[PDB]
Amino acid sequence: SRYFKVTACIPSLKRVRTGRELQNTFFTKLVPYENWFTEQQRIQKAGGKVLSVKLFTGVQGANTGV
Amino acid sequence: SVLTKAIVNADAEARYLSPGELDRIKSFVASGERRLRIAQTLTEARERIVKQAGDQLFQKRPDVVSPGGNAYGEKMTALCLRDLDYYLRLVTYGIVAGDVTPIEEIGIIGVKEMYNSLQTPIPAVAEGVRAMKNVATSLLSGDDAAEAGFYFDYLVGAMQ
Amino acid sequence: SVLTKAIVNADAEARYLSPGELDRIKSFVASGERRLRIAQTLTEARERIVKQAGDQLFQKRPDVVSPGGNAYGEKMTALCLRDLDYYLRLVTYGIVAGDVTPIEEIGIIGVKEMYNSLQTPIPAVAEGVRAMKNVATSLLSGDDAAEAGFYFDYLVGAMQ
Amino acid sequence: SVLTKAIVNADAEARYLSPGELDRIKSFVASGERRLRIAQTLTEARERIVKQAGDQLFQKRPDVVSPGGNAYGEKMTALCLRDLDYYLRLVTYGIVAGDVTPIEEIGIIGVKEMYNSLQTPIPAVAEGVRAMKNVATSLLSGDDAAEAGFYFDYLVGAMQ
Amino acid sequence: SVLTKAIVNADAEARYLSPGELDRIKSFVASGERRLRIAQTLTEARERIVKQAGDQLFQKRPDVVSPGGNAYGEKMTALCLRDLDYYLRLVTYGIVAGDVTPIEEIGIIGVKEMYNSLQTPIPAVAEGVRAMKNVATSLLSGDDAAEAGFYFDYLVGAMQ
Amino acid sequence: GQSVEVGVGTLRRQLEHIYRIAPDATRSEKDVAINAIYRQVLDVFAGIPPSYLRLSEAESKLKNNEISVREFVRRLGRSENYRKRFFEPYSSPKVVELLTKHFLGRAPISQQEISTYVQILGTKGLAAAVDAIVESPEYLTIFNEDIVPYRRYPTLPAGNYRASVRVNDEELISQSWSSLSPTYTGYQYV
Amino acid sequence: MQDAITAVINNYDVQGKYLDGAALDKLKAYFTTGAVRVRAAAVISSNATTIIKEAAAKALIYSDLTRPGGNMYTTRRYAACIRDMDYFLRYATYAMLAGDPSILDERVLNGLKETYNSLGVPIAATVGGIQAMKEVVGGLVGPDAAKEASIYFDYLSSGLS
Amino acid sequence: MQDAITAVINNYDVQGKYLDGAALDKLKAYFTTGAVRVRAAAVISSNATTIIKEAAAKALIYSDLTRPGGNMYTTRRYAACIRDMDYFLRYATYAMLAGDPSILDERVLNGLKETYNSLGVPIAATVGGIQAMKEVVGGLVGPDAAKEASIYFDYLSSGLS
Amino acid sequence: MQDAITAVINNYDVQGKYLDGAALDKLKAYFTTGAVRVRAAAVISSNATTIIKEAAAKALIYSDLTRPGGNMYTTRRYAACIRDMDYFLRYATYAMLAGDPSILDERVLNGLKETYNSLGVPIAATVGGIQAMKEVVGGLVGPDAAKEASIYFDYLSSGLS
Amino acid sequence: MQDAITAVINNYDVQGKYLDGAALDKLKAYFTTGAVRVRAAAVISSNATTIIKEAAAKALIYSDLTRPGGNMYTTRRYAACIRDMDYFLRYATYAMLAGDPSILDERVLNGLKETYNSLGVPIAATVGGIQAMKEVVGGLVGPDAAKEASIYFDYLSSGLS
Ligand SMILES: *[C@H](C)[C@H]1/C(=C/c2[nH]c(/C=C3N=C(/C=C4\NC(=O)C(CC)=C4C)C(C)=C\3CCC(=O)O)c(CCC(=O)O)c2C)NC(=O)[C@@H]1C
Ligand SMILES: *[C@H](C)[C@H]1/C(=C/c2[nH]c(/C=C3N=C(/C=C4\NC(=O)C(CC)=C4C)C(C)=C\3CCC(=O)O)c(CCC(=O)O)c2C)NC(=O)[C@@H]1C
Ligand SMILES: *[C@H](C)[C@H]1/C(=C/c2[nH]c(/C=C3N=C(/C=C4\NC(=O)C(CC)=C4C)C(C)=C\3CCC(=O)O)c(CCC(=O)O)c2C)NC(=O)[C@@H]1C
Ligand SMILES: *[C@H](C)[C@H]1/C(=C/c2[nH]c(/C=C3N=C(/C=C4\NC(=O)C(CC)=C4C)C(C)=C\3CCC(=O)O)c(CCC(=O)O)c2C)NC(=O)[C@@H]1C
Ligand SMILES: *[C@H](C)[C@H]1/C(=C/c2[nH]c(/C=C3N=C(/C=C4\NC(=O)C(CC)=C4C)C(C)=C\3CCC(=O)O)c(CCC(=O)O)c2C)NC(=O)[C@@H]1C
Ligand SMILES: *[C@H](C)[C@H]1/C(=C/c2[nH]c(/C=C3N=C(/C=C4\NC(=O)C(CC)=C4C)C(C)=C\3CCC(=O)O)c(CCC(=O)O)c2C)NC(=O)[C@@H]1C
Ligand SMILES: *[C@H](C)[C@H]1/C(=C/c2[nH]c(/C=C3N=C(/C=C4\NC(=O)C(CC)=C4C)C(C)=C\3CCC(=O)O)c(CCC(=O)O)c2C)NC(=O)[C@@H]1C
Ligand SMILES: *[C@H](C)[C@H]1/C(=C/c2[nH]c(/C=C3N=C(/C=C4\NC(=O)C(CC)=C4C)C(C)=C\3CCC(=O)O)c(CCC(=O)O)c2C)NC(=O)[C@@H]1C
Ligand SMILES: *[C@H](C)[C@H]1/C(=C/c2[nH]c(/C=C3N=C(/C=C4\NC(=O)C(CC)=C4C)C(C)=C\3CCC(=O)O)c(CCC(=O)O)c2C)NC(=O)[C@@H]1C
Repeated sequence: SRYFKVTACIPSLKRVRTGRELQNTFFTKLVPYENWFTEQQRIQKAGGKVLSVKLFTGVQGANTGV
Repeated sequence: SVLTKAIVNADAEARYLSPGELDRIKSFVASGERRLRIAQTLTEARERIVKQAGDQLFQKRPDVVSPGGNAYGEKMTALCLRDLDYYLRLVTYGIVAGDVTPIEEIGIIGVKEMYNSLQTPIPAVAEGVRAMKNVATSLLSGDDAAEAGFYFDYLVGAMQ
Repeated sequence: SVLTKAIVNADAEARYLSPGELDRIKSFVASGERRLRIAQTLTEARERIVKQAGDQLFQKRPDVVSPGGNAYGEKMTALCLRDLDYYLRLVTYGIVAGDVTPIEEIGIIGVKEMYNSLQTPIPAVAEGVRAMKNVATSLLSGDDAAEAGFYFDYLVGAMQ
Repeated sequence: SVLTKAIVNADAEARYLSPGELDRIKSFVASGERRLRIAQTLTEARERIVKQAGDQLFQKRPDVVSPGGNAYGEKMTALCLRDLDYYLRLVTYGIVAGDVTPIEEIGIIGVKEMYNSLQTPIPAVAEGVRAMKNVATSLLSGDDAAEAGFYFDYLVGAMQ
Repeated sequence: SVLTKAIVNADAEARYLSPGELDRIKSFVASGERRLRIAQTLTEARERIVKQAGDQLFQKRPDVVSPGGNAYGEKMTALCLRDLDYYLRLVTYGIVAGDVTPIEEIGIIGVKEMYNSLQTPIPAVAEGVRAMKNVATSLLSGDDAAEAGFYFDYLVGAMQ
Repeated sequence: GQSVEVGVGTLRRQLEHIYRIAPDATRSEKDVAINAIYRQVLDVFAGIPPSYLRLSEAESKLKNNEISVREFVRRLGRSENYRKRFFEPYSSPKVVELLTKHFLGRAPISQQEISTYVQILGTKGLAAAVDAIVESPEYLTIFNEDIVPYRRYPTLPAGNYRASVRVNDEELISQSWSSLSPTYTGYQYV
Repeated sequence: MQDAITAVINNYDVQGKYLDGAALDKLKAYFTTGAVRVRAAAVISSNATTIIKEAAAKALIYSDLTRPGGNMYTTRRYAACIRDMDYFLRYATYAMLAGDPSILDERVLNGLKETYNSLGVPIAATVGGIQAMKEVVGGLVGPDAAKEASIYFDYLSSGLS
Repeated sequence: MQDAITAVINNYDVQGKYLDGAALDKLKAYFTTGAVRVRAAAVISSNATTIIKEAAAKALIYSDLTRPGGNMYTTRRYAACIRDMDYFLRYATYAMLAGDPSILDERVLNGLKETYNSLGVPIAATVGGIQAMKEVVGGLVGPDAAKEASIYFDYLSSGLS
Repeated sequence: MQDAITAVINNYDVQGKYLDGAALDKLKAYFTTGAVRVRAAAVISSNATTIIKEAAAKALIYSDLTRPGGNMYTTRRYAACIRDMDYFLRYATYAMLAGDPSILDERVLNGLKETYNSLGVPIAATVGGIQAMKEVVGGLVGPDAAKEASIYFDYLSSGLS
Repeated sequence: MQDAITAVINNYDVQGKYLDGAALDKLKAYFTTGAVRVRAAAVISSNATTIIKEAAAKALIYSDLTRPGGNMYTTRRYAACIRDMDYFLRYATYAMLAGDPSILDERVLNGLKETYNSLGVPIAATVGGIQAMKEVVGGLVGPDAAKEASIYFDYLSSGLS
């Protein structure tokens, strides 16, 4: 399956949190292609900015094996 | 393909292929040569299968080729026949693969959404595929027809 | 069993059985009668298979039947042979099922933990299964032996 | 039912029903509709209550389902479950009646003698009823459960 | 207590107590007798500690005992002193326990919320505890005082 | 009179430990977190996974920091072992209940919540329902990516505190995952 | 779940007995039936939407249920009922392939009665719908397959009622 | 959970009383026992695997349970039973250090009976295993420690039964 | 939840009847009351902290409950009790705007008795606190608003008791 | 991932061409090779543990790596290295059955070089181990199978280096 490597930064505008949030704030992650759409939306809704997106696995414009 | 499916299940389990899984692979490789011939037959008869199925579909559904209907007009009728041709090509691919996965990726995922935007009726498309099956069955030998039927049935099931 | 595995995958996907999955079921039902005979053969030869394998194992591993070793003593030696018999019964079940799942639930999950508490050496157990395979192979016809071998190999793989 | 009780007391005294007695009758008739619902609930869950209680009883008393024991064997086990079902039916009748009298006439008089001829142990029967109570209580709402409990407790007391 | 804390960490890890953890327990049991004496000393001097600390607090914060202030009036001043007494009792409990957990459950969780409803200033409460510490330190021997100080400091840290 | 351990009590608090994987964290630190993930999702209350339960490839990615804890948790619901032990045996409504306990640490808040997840299970894969819960806002708020799930008995939805106690404290799994070799009732005594 | 083959195995395993000819005969019986079952399953999958439609037409629709104040009134409830119908069909198909009723008990049948009673869904009407589906299915599958298909449908019906 | 020290504290806290000499004496009693307990705990942890092995040998194995049709038949079930045995041992060790039975009630004892009854695990056999572990543990820990260890084992046994 | 407007709609929908004048009159009645309710809600929200403080002062504090061995003894318990008080106030305000008691039943009232009994929280004292809040609220909202506010407070009290 | 059969299909699909005889011939070629591959895979699975052992003995162990200050020093690192070896073997077996190198690229090869460089794992030694496994595998599988097996092993080696 196609996989996405995503780097994004998210700010906590609603509430101040005592516990360390640094992992949540800046998170380079591998996302399944199917999941990424929803994940991208979630980052946008948070007001976080997605710094970089790359397709880690799979071939672009492949009809099958996707 | 059968092989891809087996590998994927094994990888999820993080194990080497099970004996049972291996046996199914063995059966598939033996079947393959027969499968290739079945696919070849349909490819040769492709043009006629599409034509005959189209006519049957239009008789089955007068509405689709009517001024209201989506299929109506030369351009539109050609597109409807092109779609039938596409599905036939997919079915041939499926027979050689021994699995619906190749068919499924190209044709069955998002099909509802695509046709709804087009406003093409999904049931009519299914009828066309059924029609193609009947034509294809006649040209195929009985055992060959049964194999082909499964793939045809899957398509009909997928769009329903 | 083959069928159980297929159904379970379908239920997870919440879909009707795929054509490919259905085909594998068809192949399995055809194979079954042959499989039943293979299982029957091993059942009849069970007593001798266990005996021969035991002797081979004890030759291969003098230590297990030595004062230090777990197998040593009449009671213990009987238990070791009983274990070999258990694994043979599981293998027969597997052949009829066409899948390792029946074998796996009864014998391969938690096996390490059980034997570690007992202090029985796992590699020696594996050798015993290998020994049983060789005896079983000789009695079986070549094609039959290959089928049986897969199940035997799985057991050996599991206990490692 | 309750009203019968009131009438009987009046007849013994050879007097018309007291106002207080009449008031209690009025309260009972109002309560009846609620009581009917409670009974209905248990009736619907009857099959499961019996099954669950049976299992609990057999776990609590291995002996009853043992070669010596009365319950042992399919025929006998069925009869034991039938008995549990009978008692549940009686309890439902009791709840609607608002009195144990209906229960008492059918099930609690001569019960000792009947079971002694059968040789069934009376305490085990009591445990079965207790088991049924626990299952029934869980399905019932708390206040409903308390009402049902009284009838269940009476049965347990009677067979004791 | 020390022991509770150690057990809890072990359970989270799902392991038996580590040697290091065991050593800390050993140290604690040795320390306990000394700890008991420290606690006893403060208990005897309790009445005077509270009184002296109160006076110091009121000198430090004239406002609290002023018409605007929460502490003002005899009833209110008594309650403020009662609170100081409560915290002292908690500190003694802590010293014997060897951990702040006993203190923490009774006094430090929800403290902010409680005082905010009361409208008592949290910093003033902290000053009172600091004051109590100074009085307590004077009565205690230096080493004893250091032990007591830690618990007093925790309280001040918890509520600020 | 009442005591400190009377209502909620002391224990439930202090048996919850937020776990965050750190890249530079030493292996033993890291493993303890990994073990707890397995512990909550797959209900391994021994609290150390059996080797066959473990997913190595996913763990290797997690130790590398390629994948987040949230992603690793999604993979576990994706895995067969979950499907084997939890989805297959239980009924559709129950499966949902387990999902919420395994993921989100709480009993299903509402019948409506149950319905939505059931619908997903019926119309799409077990995987799809697992994805949904990890994707769901509540999960994100309570654990985001970095935090390993924990039992959390909520209380803000009405009745959930009661339900959550029931699902975490009482309903220890009562079914065998495997169908094979069913136990005979007797032989109680040894 | 369990299947016919595994059911035989499990019975032998509790006894500890090696597989015997009598057991083998039961397995052999299943193997012959297998081919028919596979064909039936494919038929049902292809015609599933229609089967549900026909069955609904026979029992559910044009009824008080669909009329206001009926359980299947409102789009949401209507959709739920047809979803349930699909479930029953899919599981029955699974059971037919398996040759064992256990899967129905493990997934569909367990807790359904209680759920329905709380919901206020009418069990008898649901049973009626299942019976209707059976009749439609019987036609499509053909006679040999129909007998096999019928038992699973009847099993569902008995469980619910 | 609770420990002996905290138990004393809690009793005083509900009274509102400051700690008194009588209370101190109870605490002092615990402190003397403490050193012994720590030594016992270390012994148990080191010999845990063997303790379980010996106890199983005494009660569980060579029995109908291990024979086909028995609860502990099949590797999976065998492994489960020894896992449960380990749990009991670990918790008993925790309780012994704590000097209080409460942790057993909060973690081990709560809902176990009901779980076992649904599973069909035999309670009496489990209790037998716990008693066997106690005997083995008693030997290793030595007499002074054994008395303390025994009470927690007995507490577990009583809870299950 | 349900509100007065929706309650009327739902009753008509089950009948399948189009909205009629009698129904319209009920809706109209609500609309007149609405303006008052909105004003009351704003008052309550602004004074919520004080309302709770006053009510606690009237009933909860300076009592055995707050004294050691009382349910509201310890900071944790004190904080819990005032949190519960806030809940009741917020929900009552919601109910007053809605004009329907149903939301109280759906969220607050359901399972509260059982929760409290397990916790050992005293219901009568809680009811006392609710009644105290009602009295304070009545003053702030003013007479016309008070009547409307009172019914929801009384509804909560009756449910708990 | 992709397999030989699907690769042919994919190439035709992008062209939009129906399957032709030339394409069929490639598929036919694969089908003949298939039987050999299945036999090879079974051999590898059974001897996997030994294959890894032999290969490690040839290259990894008795070396500076295993000695203190070496990348495979400490139990944790040793275990990691043999786990990686197993991965390579399993994936190569998958690739051999598939008849396509793509799976290796998609799962094993992608990002491995970068991971290893950050870790400080020595690539050349790893490559050496892969080559050693190939040699051992070649023996067991036999000559016809060996040629097919070798290409996938070489593919892994080239990717890493
Ligand atoms: C104060 C001297 C300066 C300042 C601080 C500031 N920080 C944020 C937001 C964040 N700060 C952090 C930092 C950390 N989180 C951690 O876990 C750690 C390690 C333990 C650190 C150091 C993070 C992650 C955030 C983002 C989300 C959050 O709230 O934690 C802000 C707010 C930025 C915004 O616009 O939201 C501010 C103001 N800024 C100054 O002006 C000071 C010089
Ligand atoms: C023989 C190849 C090796 C060997 C065997 C051995 N086993 C035991 C004891 C037991 N073995 C089992 C095994 C099983 N129970 C099951 O349910 C299954 C799967 C169906 C198996 C494999 C059990 C349960 C026991 C315990 C006794 C009992 O049956 O109740 C022993 C005796 C050891 C002891 O001290 O108990 C031995 C020797 N050991 C070797 O050395 C051989 C290589
Ligand atoms: C003194 C340093 C400050 C001060 C004290 C003060 N307290 C109250 C009222 C209360 N104090 C408590 C506190 C506790 N309850 C507990 O369980 C514990 C821990 C064991 C504590 C510390 C409580 C519950 C009350 C409420 C009344 C009651 O006890 O029933 C007051 C008066 C409250 C009021 O005016 O409304 C005061 C004055 N206030 C200050 O400003 C001092 C700095
Ligand atoms: C205050 C008037 C009285 C009081 C209350 C009290 N409650 C608790 C603990 C809980 N109370 C609740 C209640 C609710 N949960 C809900 O969802 C709702 C509806 C919106 C309510 C009202 C719950 C569930 C708890 C337990 C969970 C939690 O605390 O988060 C306590 C303390 C118990 C404890 O051990 O913490 C108290 C004191 N008790 C009194 O003394 C007053 C009369
Ligand atoms: C053995 C031949 C050589 C070796 C291996 C080695 N690897 C690591 C650590 C990791 N290796 C990987 C590789 C993979 N993870 C995957 O998912 C896959 C594809 C399926 C591969 C190939 C990863 C990700 C790690 C890092 C995280 C983890 O440990 O899982 C080490 C240990 C380094 C450490 O200190 O963590 C070692 C030793 N090194 C040798 O010495 C051999 C030459
Ligand atoms: C008219 C614009 C189009 C049309 C209508 C049509 N409907 C049916 C059958 C049903 N329609 C409903 C719909 C509802 N039930 C509800 O509760 C609601 C929301 C309030 C709706 C909209 C239902 C339940 C049925 C089932 C029959 C029944 O009354 O129980 C049909 C009959 C279809 C058949 O073959 O049976 C038709 C024709 N169809 C069109 O083509 C128009 C565009
Ligand atoms: C249709 C023939 C009848 C009908 C159906 C109906 N069902 C519900 C709600 C549920 N029904 C189920 C049943 C299942 N869900 C499953 O996943 C499975 C096993 C695969 C079954 C059998 C469940 C659990 C629910 C509740 C949650 C959900 O909706 O998914 C309704 C809705 C009732 C309501 O008021 O919510 C309906 C209408 N009812 C009829 O009228 C027909 C007779
Ligand atoms: C060994 C002496 C006896 C024995 C053990 C046994 N247990 C199971 C299965 C389970 N046991 C538990 C127990 C717990 N779960 C908990 O959460 C706790 C307390 C916190 C305990 C102690 C549970 C829940 C299960 C089910 C799932 C699981 O095993 O994780 C089995 C197997 C039953 C099965 O069918 O899987 C066995 C064998 N049984 C005996 O006969 C011995 C006397
Ligand atoms: C002695 C008690 C037993 C024994 C020893 C034995 N060991 C090996 C080989 C190795 N031992 C290690 C272990 C470690 N490497 C580490 O980094 C650490 C942690 C600091 C340990 C403990 C390793 C790496 C090896 C492999 C070879 C090497 O050292 O480079 C052997 C040879 C293995 C073989 O089978 O050829 C032996 C014999 N064997 C016994 O029977 C004793 C019980």
